[PDB]
Amino acid sequence: RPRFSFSIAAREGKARTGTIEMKRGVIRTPAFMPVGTAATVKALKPETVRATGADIILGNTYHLMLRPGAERIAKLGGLHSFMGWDRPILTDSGGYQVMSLSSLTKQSEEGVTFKSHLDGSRHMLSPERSIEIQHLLGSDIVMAFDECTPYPATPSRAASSMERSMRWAKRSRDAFDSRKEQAENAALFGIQQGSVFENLRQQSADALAEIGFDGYAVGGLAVGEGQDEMFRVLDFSVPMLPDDKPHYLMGVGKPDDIVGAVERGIDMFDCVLPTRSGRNGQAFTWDGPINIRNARFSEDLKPLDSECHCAVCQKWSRAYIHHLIRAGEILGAMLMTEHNIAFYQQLMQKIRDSISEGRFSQFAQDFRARYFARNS
RNA sequence: AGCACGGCUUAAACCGUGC
Ligand SMILES: [Zn+2]
Repeated sequence: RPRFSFSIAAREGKARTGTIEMKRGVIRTPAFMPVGTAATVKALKPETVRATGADIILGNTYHLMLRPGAERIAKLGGLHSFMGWDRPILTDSGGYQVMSLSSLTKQSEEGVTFKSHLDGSRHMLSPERSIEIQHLLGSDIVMAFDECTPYPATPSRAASSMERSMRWAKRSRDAFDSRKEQAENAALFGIQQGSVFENLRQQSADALAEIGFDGYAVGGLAVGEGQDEMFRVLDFSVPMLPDDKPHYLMGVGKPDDIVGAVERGIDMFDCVLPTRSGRNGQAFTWDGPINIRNARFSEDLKPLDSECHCAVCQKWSRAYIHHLIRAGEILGAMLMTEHNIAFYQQLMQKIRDSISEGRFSQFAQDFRARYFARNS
């Protein structure tokens, strides 16, 4: 019933576990949100995604805009209906495509005009349009339109991009409030930029706080500066942001990264790793990452992870999946990904449990320990 | 093709190293 209602229920240091209440469902936090870029979480049926424990999936604007197209999905009944996921969905503004598809992109002030990475055509993605697109889709959590600042970057672009991104953060807000159908049902998040310079991360925070958002996300990180630098930034960045609103670290997601970011104060995560690595052949277990393609697993009858409760681990051997993935079989990508996502969820679960038991810091250290041991 | 590995923080059921 409530549009957006963040409510922290426990804390331990800069970390905290809570719940986000939206019209489409409840979101347990800290939470990990699987990435279903083009209206699908690679190799997984919506129900399976839910089966693993995800309360919310993330969809991308840039891609959806091009295919199957904003207006078309809308004409079909909204993304949710289109793909078969009735729980909340968070759509990215496409600010990531501005820095990864930068190749075929031309920046300005009105927005970012780029060429279809497959079609070749031309599209002008503006703060206005991005928010319109996200409205058409029917996304529950709308992300402002930003520009993920590449790394490394001189204090020049570091500020240009940032400042321009804020100007855009305002245009989004306005756009988001222009339609009451969207302002009454969805939520809006703002993205903090400024690379690794704090005096800049400060400005961005303030600019964002002035405008007013339902949730604040730290972006521009995990863009290749190593865990070290990132944590170093999160150390002063997350604190600049409004404490009574959720904090969302975009793109980050690697067991140890997530665990650390939580200690730093993050509430939400979204990342390609689990779903991409599944497809490729890498599985995430309590004993570190393992590449199921290795010769060793050829006759290994144990499951990907003996602690995992996932449906895969309850029924298939390493050797079976070894065989499949290695042979190009699709069932492999299905089992791998289902495992990895279920895993990230179980991880998010355990973190939450610990935070509301005041034993998270203990959890974290026990985690890295066994995680880096790799006695699997 | 294949074998032994490695990376991935959606232009990746993909790429890269060695034989
Ligand atoms: Zn599993």
